[PDB]
Amino acid sequence: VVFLHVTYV
Amino acid sequence: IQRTPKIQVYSRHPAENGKSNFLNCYVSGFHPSDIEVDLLKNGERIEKVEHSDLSFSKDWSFYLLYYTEFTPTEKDEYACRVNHVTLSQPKIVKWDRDM
Amino acid sequence: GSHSMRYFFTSVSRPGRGEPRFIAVGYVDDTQFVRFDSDAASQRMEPRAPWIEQEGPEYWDGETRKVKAHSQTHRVDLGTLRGYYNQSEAGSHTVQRMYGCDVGSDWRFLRGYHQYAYDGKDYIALKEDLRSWTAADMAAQTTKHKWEAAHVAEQLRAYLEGTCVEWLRRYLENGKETLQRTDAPKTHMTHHAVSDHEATLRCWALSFYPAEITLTWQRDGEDQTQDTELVETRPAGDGTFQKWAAVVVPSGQEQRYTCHVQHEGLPKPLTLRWEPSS
Ligand code: NA
Repeated sequence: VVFLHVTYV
Repeated sequence: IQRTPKIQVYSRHPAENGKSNFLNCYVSGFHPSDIEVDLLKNGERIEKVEHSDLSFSKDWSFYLLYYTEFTPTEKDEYACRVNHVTLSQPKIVKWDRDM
Repeated sequence: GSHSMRYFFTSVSRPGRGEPRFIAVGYVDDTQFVRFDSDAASQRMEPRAPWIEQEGPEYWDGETRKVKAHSQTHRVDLGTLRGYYNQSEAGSHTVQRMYGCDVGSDWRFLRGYHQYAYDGKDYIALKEDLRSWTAADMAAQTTKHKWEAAHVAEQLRAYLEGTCVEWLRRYLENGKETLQRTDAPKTHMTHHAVSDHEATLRCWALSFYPAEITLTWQRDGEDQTQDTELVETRPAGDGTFQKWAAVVVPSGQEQRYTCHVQHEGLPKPLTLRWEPSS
């Protein structure tokens, strides 16, 4: 399963 | 910034004339991802060519596998033709069953 | 044995019209099991291995939602990075992201990783402690400070050591028939009279899985590197891999040369020699 919390650079 | 593709053209199984097989063109080590890859039969573009989903290595360079079914013969010549922004003209690598 | 789960994401901006081209691929070891392609008609995370097809609709809905959120984050990042590097809105740029976990033979957490690149260069990466960041330049330093403020590394560490590992163990169990099967290399040697007094001996390793392998030539029991050629390991296209190593030798001296093959699927290393009758 992929990660839930990717955040902007 | 811009890395030139490395190309390998080869069969999935050891080639035998008249025996069904798969022709592969493995392109790797390139950046950016936009690339034109054609499989050729006697210098003519093969229509039914499929490719893998874009992925990349540790150094961020991309790789793709282009493939199609083929039957090697004594008379036909096979090759892969690649064009990329790093290349002046399309690069053609002939298939040799010994490699 | 030792195993890994890794996801790879690539977004390429399309300045002429519309959203970036986005491609996501998931792997367990060297097996692709899921994909998302922004150019494909379904707009869903799709299965690429038979053992993942048993996952229910909640699984596919959740993976689709998350992967679409990745795509939107990369779309905004491409704009942000263009600004950080003072680049024009006319060119195409790329963002790449890879993350995943490794487990040992006991299927326990070994290491986690999360790396990001802009235009094929390191931008920011999580360090092996899973607490701190490596910023390659001043633009990435701005990102590092934002990520430190938003507890990003804590959320990643929780996923990499927990969720990532727990789902990897589930996939290894569900796909045991293939994921836990090693395919030892099928080897053979070929001989090619290359010039007048020499011949090329080529040691082939085919149909092997996982991709990791070592092919080495020896001459009279000592490592031979001179006049050798080793191709990069390549996919066969049926989920297995291939590799060959060649050496140019004086004709009549073939029996001095031996090819040695090491792979996870071989309990004892393999030795090949050219027999003069063939
Ligand atoms: Na070109």
